[PDB]
Amino acid sequence: LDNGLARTPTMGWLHWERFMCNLDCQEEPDSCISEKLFMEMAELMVSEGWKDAGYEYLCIDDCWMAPQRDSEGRLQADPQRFPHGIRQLANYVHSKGLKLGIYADVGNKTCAGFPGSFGYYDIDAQTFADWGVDLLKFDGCYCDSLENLADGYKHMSLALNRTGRSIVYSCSWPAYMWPFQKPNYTEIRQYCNHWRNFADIDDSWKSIKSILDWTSFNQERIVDVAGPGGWNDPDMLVIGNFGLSWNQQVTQMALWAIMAAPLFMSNDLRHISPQAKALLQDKDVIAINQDPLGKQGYQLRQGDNFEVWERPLSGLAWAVAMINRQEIGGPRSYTIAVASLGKGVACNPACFITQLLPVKRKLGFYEWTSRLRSHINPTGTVLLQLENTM
Amino acid sequence: LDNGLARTPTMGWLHWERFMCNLDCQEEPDSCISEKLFMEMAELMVSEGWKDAGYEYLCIDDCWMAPQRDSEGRLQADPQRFPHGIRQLANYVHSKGLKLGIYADVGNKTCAGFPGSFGYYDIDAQTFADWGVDLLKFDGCYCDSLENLADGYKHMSLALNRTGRSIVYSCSWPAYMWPFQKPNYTEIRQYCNHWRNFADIDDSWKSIKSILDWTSFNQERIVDVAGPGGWNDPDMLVIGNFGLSWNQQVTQMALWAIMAAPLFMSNDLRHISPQAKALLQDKDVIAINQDPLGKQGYQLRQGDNFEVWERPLSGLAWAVAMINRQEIGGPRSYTIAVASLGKGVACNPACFITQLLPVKRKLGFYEWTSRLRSHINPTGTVLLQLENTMQ
Ligand SMILES: *[C@@H]1O[C@H](CO)[C@@H](O[C@@H]2O[C@H](CO)[C@@H](O[C@@H]3O[C@H](CO)[C@@H](O)[C@H](O[C@H]4O[C@H](CO)[C@@H](O)[C@H](O)[C@@H]4O)[C@@H]3O)[C@H](O)[C@H]2NC(C)=O)[C@H](O[C@@H]2O[C@@H](C)[C@@H](O)[C@@H](O)[C@@H]2O)[C@H]1NC(C)=O
Ligand SMILES: *[C@@H]1O[C@H](CO)[C@@H](O[C@@H]2O[C@H](CO)[C@@H](O[C@@H]3O[C@H](CO)[C@@H](O)[C@H](O[C@H]4O[C@H](CO)[C@@H](O)[C@H](O)[C@@H]4O)[C@@H]3O)[C@H](O)[C@H]2NC(C)=O)[C@H](O)[C@H]1NC(C)=O
Ligand SMILES: *[C@@H]1O[C@H](CO)[C@@H](O[C@@H]2O[C@H](CO)[C@@H](O[C@@H]3O[C@H](CO)[C@@H](O)[C@H](O[C@H]4O[C@H](CO)[C@@H](O)[C@H](O)[C@@H]4O)[C@@H]3O)[C@H](O)[C@H]2NC(C)=O)[C@H](O)[C@H]1NC(C)=O
Ligand SMILES: *[C@@H]1O[C@H](CO)[C@@H](O[C@@H]2O[C@H](CO)[C@@H](O[C@@H]3O[C@H](CO)[C@@H](O)[C@H](O)[C@@H]3O)[C@H](O)[C@H]2NC(C)=O)[C@H](O)[C@H]1NC(C)=O
Ligand SMILES: CC(=O)N[C@@H]1[C@@H](O)[C@@H](O)[C@@H](CO)O[C@@H]1O
Ligand SMILES: CC(=O)N[C@@H]1[C@@H](O)[C@@H](O)[C@@H](CO)O[C@@H]1O
Ligand SMILES: *[C@@H]1O[C@H](CO)[C@@H](O)[C@H](O)[C@H]1NC(C)=O
Ligand SMILES: *[C@@H]1O[C@H](CO)[C@@H](O)[C@H](O)[C@H]1NC(C)=O
Repeated sequence: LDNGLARTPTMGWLHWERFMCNLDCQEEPDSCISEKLFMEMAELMVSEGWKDAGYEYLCIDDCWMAPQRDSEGRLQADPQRFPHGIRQLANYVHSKGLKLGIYADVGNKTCAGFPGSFGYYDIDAQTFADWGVDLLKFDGCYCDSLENLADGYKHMSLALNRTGRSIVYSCSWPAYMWPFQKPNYTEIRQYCNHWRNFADIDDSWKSIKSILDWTSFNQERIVDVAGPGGWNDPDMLVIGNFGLSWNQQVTQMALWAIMAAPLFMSNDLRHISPQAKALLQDKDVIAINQDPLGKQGYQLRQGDNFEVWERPLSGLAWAVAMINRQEIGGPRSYTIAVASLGKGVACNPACFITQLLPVKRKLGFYEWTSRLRSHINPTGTVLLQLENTM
Repeated sequence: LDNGLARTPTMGWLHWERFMCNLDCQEEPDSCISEKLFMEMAELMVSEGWKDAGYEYLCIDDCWMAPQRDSEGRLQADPQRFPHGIRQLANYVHSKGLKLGIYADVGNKTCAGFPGSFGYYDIDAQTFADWGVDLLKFDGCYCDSLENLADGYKHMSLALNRTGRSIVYSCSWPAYMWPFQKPNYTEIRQYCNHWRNFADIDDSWKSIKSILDWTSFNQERIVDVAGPGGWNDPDMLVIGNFGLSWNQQVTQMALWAIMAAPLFMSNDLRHISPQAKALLQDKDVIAINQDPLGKQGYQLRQGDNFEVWERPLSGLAWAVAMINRQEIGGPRSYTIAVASLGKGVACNPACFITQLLPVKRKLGFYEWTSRLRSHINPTGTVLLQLENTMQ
């Protein structure tokens, strides 16, 4: 989408995976979906270095709305949970140097069953712009046909444009299409800054494997379409929650960098481990994700329960991820000829290799004919950066 | 098996899950299956408090053997990886106050393809006894029929008995019957100290869930036969490795205590986190597992992605485990009437409830009519010990 936004993948925080649709502020006031939750997250995004690392979008997912529209046909923030309204939340967020994201749905209801934007695209778009919203995640539930789905996504894109406000537009468009038809990513890119392709992530290694496997299986359809202003979205970072081993967390961070994915944390910034914080704020890995060239990486090869992925970077640099998918035993050795990397030009005539994950370490120079040996933990990943010597 | 052994579930270390069948001592001398690996683990079992916690059997799994039997028809330790032989290793382990376990197979080959014991049961039993072996894990691979399988397990039991040496006998018998024939656990218990029922564990939450779900699905068949000298084996503890989150590790430790499972660690004692070490050495949780009464726990209820398991303990006490199987969101509230716990007698007239996992904390007295409220992390478990107020 040619709105000057998302020239690198969008970085932020999104409540959904960790906090979901919790409406019970009686019993669980510190975890229910309320203005206080987002105000606290915004405070910690500044104070705990998240904004400095590059995470600038604080995003409300589903279950922020009142059950009904007001008498002027506008979406309302829940009166009990957002008593001061979204404008005041937006102003608070902007005062921290952050940006506010919000959620709506192309169909008649949100996926959680709250008011949809069908019949109200212009009104909702203007409401959001008038509130000071900076990002819109636009979901695809309760839409009665794929033609209405596509039309609505295009209408909302133009409606947001007409407001004149800079609003990052996130479309779940192709995710609801894939089961029935192959999406037209050329069309989707014209209207969207990024797009969810596949099923919702959850707090598990299984979920992460399915997203990677779906992405690598379908990489010829989706990789080349991605670029500055338009990204594939494999869903939220779930690092720092409950269901992932340390190695599986390193794997998600590494592969989301390789995939040029938007980096939307979904965790509790109030209660997050030092190690999870360090991984998510890793400047060298974020630098790969944020690389200005914006070429999405891909799976180079798979076999013997290993995978090798790579991503071309600006300045003739390459990022290389090697994943160990064998979930038994100990660290397993993997040897690759560097000549196989970067279409043969990464290390022609030579390259300097630095390991970034699981620990940062310089590995020295490598001639075009040389081989790289690494030991990779089960479900873990080794992430390398290659610098050409020319 | 009525041999005076395994009166509580056997506790120890078993190399298989973490080290497997690594024969490459050229490239990986510190992780290949060798006498050096086991000597290092035995040293650490003493020096890092494992033996004090109860872990006493240092067990060799598959891939210790040379490819051929000797001229007298005996199994041999691999000469390059165990150049000093099994006897000296057994002696070394015995000098630490530890016990040595070893692996063999009822069929023609071990699962990794090395010499099996079919046609050599007496010879192998005699060989192990002579070496000073204290435990035999006896596998069921490469057996042409279930009749031969059962006969071989019975023969080796009797062969071990005739040596006169006390040897804990671990039988994979029923795991190779399932789901083809219905195991008879009264028969199996007569010949074995414990028995693998289900597929090999690996370093994954999927595996742990698979083992728990299999067990709860089959609990009516297997729970009652368990007891002193005869245990169900749901396979190794894989805590301290690579594939489990903290909460999933807590879940394994809690449920293996509930299940009265043998506690065979498979990990690298040279490289294990203080957190993992503390969990595996948790005195209160080990005390539940090792309860003298030896009554295996069971799944009391499941619904809404929650599971409640309970185990009757000695001294009118009960262990209760609550698992959150929803793998999305945050800690989830769960409430249960304490009158539902321990078949209604645990908290009649009252009980004192102490949380043991994920952290230890006294919860206080609960009357028979009261309700217990807990918050449980995704893929995590809350483990409680109930103490009745009669004594
Ligand atoms: C799973 O395996 C176990 C152990 O083998 C079985 O339990 C055994 O069942 C047999 C019956 O087949 C019992 O034998 C009997 O023992 C009593 C002693 O109390 C004898 O009086 C009795 O003798 C009669 O029958 C014999 C037939 O050959 C003759 O020699 C005699 O002349 C006389 O007529 C017979 O020997 C075992 O005592 C019993 N062992 C144990 C440890 O309990 C399981 O059998 C089932 O469960 C048992 C508890 C019992 O209820 C059986 O009736 C059940 O069939 C077996 N389970 C299955 C599903 O087959
Ligand atoms: C609503 O939609 C319209 C129609 O697409 C959209 O107008 C477009 O805006 C973009 C971004 O501002 C314009 O592209 C720019 O063109 C100027 C002049 O040629 C260039 O200076 C810009 O290049 C710089 O910035 C780029 C990043 O955007 C960098 O890639 C580059 O290196 C430079 O630093 C940039 O190419 C585009 O010209 C118009 N298109 C049309 C048809 O007018 C408008 O922005 C949308 N409005 C809202 C509210 O979203
Ligand atoms: C080979 O097989 C034979 C036949 O099974 C086996 O003989 C059995 O050995 C066990 C264990 O030593 C004997 O069990 C003991 O029996 C006596 C009474 O006769 C009891 O005093 C013993 O009590 C101990 O264990 C109790 C557990 O309930 C404790 O409460 C108590 O504190 C004691 O520690 C114990 O029950 C059993 O009598 C014999 N059986 C027969 C028929 O002879 C032998 O051990 C096997 N040999 C090897 C080397 O495996
Ligand atoms: C949101 O819900 C509204 C209301 O139900 C949907 O509008 C309705 O859509 C149906 C079918 O999509 C329309 O039916 C059509 O009627 C014409 C005759 O006029 C007929 O030729 C067609 O074959 C079809 O049966 C219906 O007219 C329309 N009703 C209203 C009140 O507008 C809307 O499509 C839903 N939006 C999404 C995105 O799902
Ligand atoms: C693909 C997609 O957008 N999925 C979304 C998920 O991300 C979340 O927003 C949820 C809210 O109810 O609705 C969906 O299923
Ligand atoms: C059920 C059973 O005994 N499983 C065993 C496993 O625990 C290990 O010993 C392996 C060695 O090759 O062989 C088997 O599959
Ligand atoms: C995809 O969409 C673009 C823009 O609408 C169009 O030019 C192109 O033909 C479409 N591709 C196909 C084959 O559907
Ligand atoms: C082992 O092999 C022999 C010869 O092939 C066969 O007759 C015998 O039944 C086998 N034993 C088992 C336990 O499978």
